[PDB]
Amino acid sequence: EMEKEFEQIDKSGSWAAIYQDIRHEASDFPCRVAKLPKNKNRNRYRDVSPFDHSRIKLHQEDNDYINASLIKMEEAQRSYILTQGPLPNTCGHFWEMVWEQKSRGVVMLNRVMEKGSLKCAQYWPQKEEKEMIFEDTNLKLTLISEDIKSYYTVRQLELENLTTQETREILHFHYTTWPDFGVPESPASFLNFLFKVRESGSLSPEHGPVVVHCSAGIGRSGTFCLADTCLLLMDKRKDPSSVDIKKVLLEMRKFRMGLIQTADQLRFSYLAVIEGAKFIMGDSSVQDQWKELSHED
Ligand SMILES: O=C(O)COc1c(Br)csc1C(=O)O
Repeated sequence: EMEKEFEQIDKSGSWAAIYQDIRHEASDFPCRVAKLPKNKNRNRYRDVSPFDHSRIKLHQEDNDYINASLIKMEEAQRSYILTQGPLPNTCGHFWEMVWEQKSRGVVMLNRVMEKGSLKCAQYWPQKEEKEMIFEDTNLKLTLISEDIKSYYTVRQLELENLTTQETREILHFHYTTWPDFGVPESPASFLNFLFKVRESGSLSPEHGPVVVHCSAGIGRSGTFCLADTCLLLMDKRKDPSSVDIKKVLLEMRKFRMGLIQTADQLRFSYLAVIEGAKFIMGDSSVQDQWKELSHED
């Protein structure tokens, strides 16, 4: 029982210990391709790399490397692609990945600039009249519309494969108030955002895996995915007590290193899941409440 465990950890204030225990037990697989000299400029962080076994391969003979991992949650039956914020030279690769993997949604949990630094390249058009063309991957990206809320923006984009001229609508979910190595304002604002992504159908199994990223693609992104998977597990069995949050995080860490970067992000994951469980078990009204408490208007 997560709610009981939560109260127990909070009482003894031992979140740091619990979190470090997960780190100690976390899987360790090679990241040789990511460490190849030719890919040095394709990585934003020297200490954050995708494992070779779960890395996303670009469909090109030249260089198929991109700092992105496929987190395939067998039991939950849902997959996510976690990646770093695209660099000025990997935006073409980023969209190539979105196209090849047939993703319908992209979840961004960081701002382009945080604490005075550029944590992510401006990989999407900010104005309808100024579309983007990635010559290296022969793709065109156009902003179709955007719905701006107080702490998050949802954009509708049109991605076109210039080679075949095929077109696809990509939904962009941009959470703009989640601090690096931080946590959301409240479980309410986080769940409100998560359900926005869910209600878009971007997580449907008929689409490719949703792409999730922050700056490094493990802290904030890890928190997002853990919460979602836990709620999904719980939902499939309609049994909140059947989910072991720590166990699921460890499973996720088999696919990408360092998912969830601080003990508080872990603690926030519990909070989010516990609160989200209310909706899963039939309390439809809580959704309206989260929307109100989030102050998105
Ligand atoms: O997402 C997070 O909470 C932390 O991710 C980050 C990691 Br790993 C290294 S730097 C960095 C950042 O956001 O600058």
